[PDB]
Amino acid sequence: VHPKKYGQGSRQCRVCSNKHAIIRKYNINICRQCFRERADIIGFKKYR
Amino acid sequence: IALTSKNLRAIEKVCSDIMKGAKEKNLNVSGPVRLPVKTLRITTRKSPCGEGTNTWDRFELRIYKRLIDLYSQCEVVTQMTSINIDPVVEVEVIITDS
Amino acid sequence: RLLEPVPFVKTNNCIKDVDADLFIRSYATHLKLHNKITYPKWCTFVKTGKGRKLAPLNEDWYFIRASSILRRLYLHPDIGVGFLRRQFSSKQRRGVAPNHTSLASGKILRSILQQLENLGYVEQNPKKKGRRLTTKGENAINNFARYINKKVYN
Amino acid sequence: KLNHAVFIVITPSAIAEKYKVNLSVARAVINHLADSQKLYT
Amino acid sequence: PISKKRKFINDGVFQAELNEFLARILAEDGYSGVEVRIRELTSLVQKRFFLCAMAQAESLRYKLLKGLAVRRACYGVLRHIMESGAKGCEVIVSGKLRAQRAKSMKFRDGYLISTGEPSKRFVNTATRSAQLKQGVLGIKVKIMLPTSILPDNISVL
Amino acid sequence: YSYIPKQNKKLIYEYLFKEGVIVVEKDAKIPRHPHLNVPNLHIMMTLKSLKSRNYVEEKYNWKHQYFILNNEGIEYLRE
Amino acid sequence: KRVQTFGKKKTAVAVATVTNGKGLIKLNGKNLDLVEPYILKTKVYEPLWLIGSGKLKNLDIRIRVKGGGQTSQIYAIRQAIGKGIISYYQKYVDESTKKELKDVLLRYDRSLLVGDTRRCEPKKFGGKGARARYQKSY
Amino acid sequence: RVRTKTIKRAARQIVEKYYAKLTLDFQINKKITEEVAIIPSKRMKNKVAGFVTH
RNA sequence: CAACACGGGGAAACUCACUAGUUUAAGACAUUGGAUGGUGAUGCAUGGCCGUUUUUAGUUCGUGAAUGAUUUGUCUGGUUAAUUCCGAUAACGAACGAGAUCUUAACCUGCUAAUUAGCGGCGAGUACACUGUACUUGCUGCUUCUUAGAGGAACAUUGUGUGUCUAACACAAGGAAGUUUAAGGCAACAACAGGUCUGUGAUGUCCUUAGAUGAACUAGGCUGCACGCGUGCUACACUGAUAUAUAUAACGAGUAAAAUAUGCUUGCAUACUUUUCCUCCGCCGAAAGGCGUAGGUAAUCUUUAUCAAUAUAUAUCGUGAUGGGGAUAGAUUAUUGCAAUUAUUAAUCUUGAACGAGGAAUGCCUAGUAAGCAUGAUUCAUCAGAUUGUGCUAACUACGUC
Repeated sequence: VHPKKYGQGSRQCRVCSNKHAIIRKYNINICRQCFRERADIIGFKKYR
Repeated sequence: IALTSKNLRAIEKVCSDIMKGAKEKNLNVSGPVRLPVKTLRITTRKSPCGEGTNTWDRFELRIYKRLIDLYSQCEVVTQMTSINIDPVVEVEVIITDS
Repeated sequence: RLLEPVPFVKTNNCIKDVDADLFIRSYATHLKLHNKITYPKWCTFVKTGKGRKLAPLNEDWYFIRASSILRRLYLHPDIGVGFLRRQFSSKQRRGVAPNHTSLASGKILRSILQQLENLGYVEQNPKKKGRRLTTKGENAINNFARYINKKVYN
Repeated sequence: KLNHAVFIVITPSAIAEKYKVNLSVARAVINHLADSQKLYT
Repeated sequence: PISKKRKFINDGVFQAELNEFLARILAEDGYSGVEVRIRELTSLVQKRFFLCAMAQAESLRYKLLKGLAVRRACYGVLRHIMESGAKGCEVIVSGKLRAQRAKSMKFRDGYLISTGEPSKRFVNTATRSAQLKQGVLGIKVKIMLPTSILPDNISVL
Repeated sequence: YSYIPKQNKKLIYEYLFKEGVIVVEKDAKIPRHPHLNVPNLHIMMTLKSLKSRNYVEEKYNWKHQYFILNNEGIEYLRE
Repeated sequence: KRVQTFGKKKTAVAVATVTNGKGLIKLNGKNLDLVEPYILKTKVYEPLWLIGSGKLKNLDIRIRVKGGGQTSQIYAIRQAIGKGIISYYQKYVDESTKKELKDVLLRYDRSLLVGDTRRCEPKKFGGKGARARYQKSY
Repeated sequence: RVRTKTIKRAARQIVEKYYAKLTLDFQINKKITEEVAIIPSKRMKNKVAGFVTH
């Protein structure tokens, strides 16, 4: 091994480990495809 | 005493409870101060593969903060707080008064 | 254009009664006449901000800018250098790409700020942020305001 | 075209037409007469 | 410590993670309360941090796994939901359905409501994937129950 | 240079018996766990073997691996 | 003593403080003279003509402005002055004189008596505007 | 504009049992309709009051 | 079309699946058999989700009635966004959808409240002016404005026409508002062999599974370039460029590496302390940028009674590819990172292409919109010409028709 501490390989979706479409806003760290399943149980609701 | 919640009804229920609670020991209160609402807004694309018309929907987690404060000794307010609690709301006690 | 009749009463003693440009130029000219202010040397060569690229093309511009800063000081009490950089901001043409905001050069601002302070017109306190006005400078600004106010009036 | 040289109703364009000169040269003539945009009335 | 905005999301994420953990366990009932059989489960979560639709749907997916006929199973489950006091219900079974060529079949009864926020308020919902012998069925259960009543009621005495 | 770590396996077995459960997540690169400073990979391989032999039950939710030691597993493990 | 009103076009809000006085008009820390654009200078001079000097001459006006750009702010100021003038004559002077004054103001325009009804429509995905959309293609 | 079947049906029930409480005025009818029928929305109540007044 | 700034997919490495190769065990069970994994194959095996069908009024049931598929109900007619209502009628009565509901924005309660908002009350100064005004430090009953709760307000209200003079429509007045007030959200029936197994320990079957299509590591590649078509940006000047001045905004968003001290042989080990996301402020720097520090879990500090740019005001050009334009290139010092060398990004000076308002074609738009002008957020170690929000500057033209 030889580690990389920054950029794409430093992070993932916490739920699915995929590296794509990740919401890091408010430090959620979930990809939106996973997040839209759970956003209600997380406590969000859409209105607009 | 600061009250933070994501649920309107629960925070309002706590408001009525604290108003009664204050009058039980006949305390001198400043009226409940509702602090500016923070909304945790996520504007989210619909489709897991990004299909069709682009199509975004806007999700909101809206948290309510309120503060009600009291000029009273430290023991009285903490004991009042412990009788007044319910699980859902987040309570912070900042009173050093006498 | 220069003066119009109006029915309402005015304060008649402050920059809040004055044509900003006329005031700025007059005080700059007065300051240069007095010779308290200096350009100096290197500041003849410099550029005023990358949003411009150029420079004011007037040779008395530093005194004008100093005077303009002093007016901002009268408006806004405890402001500092980053506030000044932001104050004098404009748009910058990014070549083929669209505009984004660009600061005025910070050394000329810093130099003016220091120079006014050395000449006693402003005072940095331990309290709050930056430099506020000294009373002597304020009274002079008021006197110049009074001169202009009389000059237009009669 | 040929409307530009140094030597020989108030409004600069008319002056520039009349003597066949630039608007800078017209403005200079206005300034000599007097002895953005401006008010000529 | 961290912001309220950070705090509330972290609480929500944890709530989802525990709920999904519970969903892997689930059989007897939907829930049995937080603790600040069950003893071992409590021990696992304490280590880690240091009627309603879903029960009916889960019952149905177990019956599909047991190899009972889909139509008979769905009819029974639907009937139980209505009998037990649902004001309406819709159960959809999607997928292979004893063939290579997939299809879906809807089984609704009662006043099942889809329109507006009253639908969201009074319709309780559950989704289940059944992996079976030939591939996969998706069950989607919707149960409509009061908690007061629909706004379409005129309410004249 | 270094080989298979039996002493670490012995330590892991003791920890497993004492608790009767382990929650520790999937990833093998990390070696830090609140009760353990030995690599996750070593424990994970042993847990896989124990599960296969039916001395452990898995429950699994997105990298959370919820391992419980079985009564037959407790008796066998104890020494 | 004191009477209070406000004016509200788009974001902008101009609150008017009308006290017993002598004919002074301010905008925050600044005299009314410092509006600057000639057109918008007239827009706030307009109510001054409608009430004349001698009805202005026993009141001072101070106005407090937040939000919007200049054209919106000046219309908010103008509305605040209109309502302000009326409120002083309703609280201190006379209802009949206030009605007479309001008639004059109404004859000039509605906009210094009743605020704007126009407010922004949100952007929606698929175009730069509220309604305007990105180009279709074949 | 118009008025839907729910509004008309509610209005038809009214008068039939309640004409002796009804009046010409809309604001009083709004009060009467609120008093008599436990309508869940203001909009709905106003429409029923309006049509009952009509 | 509804593929084509679309795959939230703004690729230096990491990324990556590709190309050149270098490695590795991370082979459960009794090194041999054996299994276990796969951003491999299969969306015409499938689940889920999303798109279309389609932003429009359509769908269905109970019983009755009409060799049968089938039909009535669900309609001559009036009316409506409306299987909306009236009305009519082998049907009568329903249920779903729509409407109602829900989120904003719009206006009003000498009602509800005052903190981390204001106002006054009142001390202290510096200026100005008189039978008060302006400005800062110091202390401290009101709630109109700041915030955020509850509650009101349109029902076609009144009037006049039109309309079976029924459901209803039209105009004017009143009114903060008169189309369901304007904008959203939610989105049936029944489909499509639309897209997605490269989002998922959702997943069948198939390939492969240790000179591995796994994991991991080093380069190169994704931006290549005789060339063709989409979507966007910037221009073609004088109602403009250039330089000063005056004004100002809403939505926001913000907390395990490194450094230093000690012991040892520039290196290592141990100890110990900050930075970490936002940076006011103060020094130094043309500039980028640097250094020193302070407040920030946030109505408090960055910073928002002011954080933008077009506006607007005075000056300089003066119609000439012109000082328009900024393509293209050279020389710098910075910045992020191990790595910038396919100009990463940044500024400084110079360099000064096409383009003289766009042919055939064709897009979007009706009121705070359209257009122009900005800017926050998203990705982000490193980066907006993208997307998604938000504001300011505030148009034209019917106001309808098939």
